[PDB]
Amino acid sequence: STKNGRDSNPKMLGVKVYGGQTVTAGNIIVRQRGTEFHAGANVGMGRDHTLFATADGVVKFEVKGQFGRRYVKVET
Amino acid sequence: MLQPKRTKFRKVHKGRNTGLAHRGSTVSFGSIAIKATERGRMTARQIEAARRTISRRIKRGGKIFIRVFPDKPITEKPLEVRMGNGKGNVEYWVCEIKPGKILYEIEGVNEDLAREAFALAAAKLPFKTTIVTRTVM
Amino acid sequence: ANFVLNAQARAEDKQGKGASRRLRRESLVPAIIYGGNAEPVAVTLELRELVKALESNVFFEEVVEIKVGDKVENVKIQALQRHPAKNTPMHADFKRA
Amino acid sequence: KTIKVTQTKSSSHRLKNHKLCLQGLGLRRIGHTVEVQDTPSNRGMINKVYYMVSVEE
Amino acid sequence: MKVQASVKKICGSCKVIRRNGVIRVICSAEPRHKQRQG
Amino acid sequence: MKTLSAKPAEVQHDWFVVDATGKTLGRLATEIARRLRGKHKTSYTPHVDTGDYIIVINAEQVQVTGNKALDKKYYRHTEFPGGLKETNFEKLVAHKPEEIFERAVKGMLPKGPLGYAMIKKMKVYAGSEHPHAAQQPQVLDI
RNA sequence: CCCCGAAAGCUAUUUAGGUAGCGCCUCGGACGAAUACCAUAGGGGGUAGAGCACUGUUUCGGCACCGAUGCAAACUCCGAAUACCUAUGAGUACUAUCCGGGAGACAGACUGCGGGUGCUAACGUCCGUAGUCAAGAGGAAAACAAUCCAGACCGCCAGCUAAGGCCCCAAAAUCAUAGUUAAGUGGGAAACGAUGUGGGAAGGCAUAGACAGCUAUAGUCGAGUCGGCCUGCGCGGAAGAUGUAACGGG
Ligand SMILES: [Zn+2]
Repeated sequence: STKNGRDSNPKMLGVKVYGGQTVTAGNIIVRQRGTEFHAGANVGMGRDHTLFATADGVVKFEVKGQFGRRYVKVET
Repeated sequence: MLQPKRTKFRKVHKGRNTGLAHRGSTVSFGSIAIKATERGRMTARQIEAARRTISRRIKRGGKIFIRVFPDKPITEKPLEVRMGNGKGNVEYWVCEIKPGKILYEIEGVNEDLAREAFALAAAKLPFKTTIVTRTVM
Repeated sequence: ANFVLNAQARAEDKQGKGASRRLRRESLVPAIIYGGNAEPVAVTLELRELVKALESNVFFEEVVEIKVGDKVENVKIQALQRHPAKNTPMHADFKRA
Repeated sequence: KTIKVTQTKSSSHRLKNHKLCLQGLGLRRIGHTVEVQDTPSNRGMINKVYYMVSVEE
Repeated sequence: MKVQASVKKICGSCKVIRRNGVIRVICSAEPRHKQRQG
Repeated sequence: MKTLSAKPAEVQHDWFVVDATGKTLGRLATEIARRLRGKHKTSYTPHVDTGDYIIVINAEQVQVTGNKALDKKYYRHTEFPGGLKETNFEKLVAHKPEEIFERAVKGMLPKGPLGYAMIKKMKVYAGSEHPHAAQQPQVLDI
């Protein structure tokens, strides 16, 4: 009899809206366990590190700053 | 009987052996070497048998460099056991061999004696081999 | 001046993976020549001549002449690629000297 | 400005997108010949199914 | 006569010959070296 | 019904004589089978025998290539247990030369009543003489 | 008689050969380009490969460190092709979507590719992905659901082709031009063994005379000879039970 045989239910993480798409305020952009992406302009961060839009516009990804963090912002 | 002193995991996936040995195909330590020309597996017992044959032939007048290490565990079922009920138990260790991989090098003996020793060792191996010498590039 | 390799121009239609495999099936060897004050040039060598030259030990420390048409280049061998299992030379690098 | 494309092999067992390329070019059966505009959009469909069409250029 | 898959010269008085498509070894000095491939 | 079948009552069988000296067995047998079946006539019909009579003389002079004279085997089975009998071309051509031709041509003719009827038109003789002078066979060099 | 035409999946179940919601089929209504294929443009990745910068593991030196050298599903300094999302656009196509009436199905199979398990066993087992069968006839495979070619509305004693073939069974070349094989190899198999034969790139010795034989290095004679490397096609290795029986036959 094996001592293995367990696993957890899937969580369905990942990028939900890609660069160049238009969003409405409140749209979820990234589901992530940790801050793989950071919130830029017009983007808010939830209690579970979810990134969402706070304004209408076009999503844009970039690499910026002195640490080389990945940012996602919304351009109005 | 070479085998890792400790391992992070006990049992590993079967995998697939494909491609050529671009790394580890150049004579580095000695002057003459034996290398494989087809792919396969090399067990620890095979490695030990070939090393013993080479050392006995050359009478330990030089140095033998072994460049293969069996770090892959292989499992088998306990026999008369049905399919299922978990993976089998580790039985022996192998090294994956790709065409071009150098197995042994010899330093400090004549080419004739080295080639005789390599011909003696090649009969102990499950794949085809060839003899190479050091070159500038 | 002691070592002379007769070569042919290797054009864009003869560059690439499939073209290189066809060249090696023709028993030819691709090579590149680069070095100060000039753009790289791609050439095609003969496997026979390359093996003959590599058999000699002074070939690796002497200025050699690669001759294509009337153009002549004075170079030294910089790198070589061999087949992992067959030891056949497959590509050559030449630095202008 | 226009090219003629003829279907030379069956499409019954091909991939879904390959069948859709044939349909989007307008070919319907083996031996059928159509005349289409010579544009990159049409050339893409032709190139994707090169192996079962013949182009009179 | 030895019948083996591998037949080879033993000494300098052995000879490798072919008769009717069969490879054999015959020795002038030692009859025990006589071989036939099979 | 515009395509007509040959009528058996209107078929004409012609008599030919063939010398087997030095010929290759199979390459002679194919032509013999063709002419026995009537494939050479414009009135050829699959269900009608339209062929010709073939007389083979000097049967024991037929040749085979390579090493087949010693290696080619002829088998038969008496239906008793263990009753497999074997011979070869060298012995059979010396003993019963007509059986070699019979086997070679039977293997190339259709297997049925019409094939049995077709093969009855081949006469094989070891010597240089045949008893069919009354039918006035014509020399056929195939 | 005519038209369309599945599924053998997901989730739950004293449930597992039952059933229910969803996925897939059909019919009616509404609504038309909102849909798809392809091109161009924008976007995230951590797989194949590779690497040793972390985590482990490995060999040889020098003094845990330094220099060389390997490995990894649960390692990553790196990192594709494809696939996926969005916008614009030509051409082609009855596409997409919404609301209702009726279902069936929830035992799958083989093959190719990426894998787990198994012995890189099984016409084995479990997933992903595509094709076929299932529910599909015809032709080629000797016969042979799942392979190759190809999708049968009906009739014709008309023609052109696909896969595959053209000496006879049996339709079509005993066709043409160059080679190779002698094993019936073709028409079953390995490590390994051998002066079998064809081709190619080098090397050694030699008509101030080479190799073999032969007489006591010299000498008779009178030209090639020797030993390896790469490569095409062959040879041995090769023993079973009803009867040739491992080209379908000749
Ligand atoms: Zn002997």
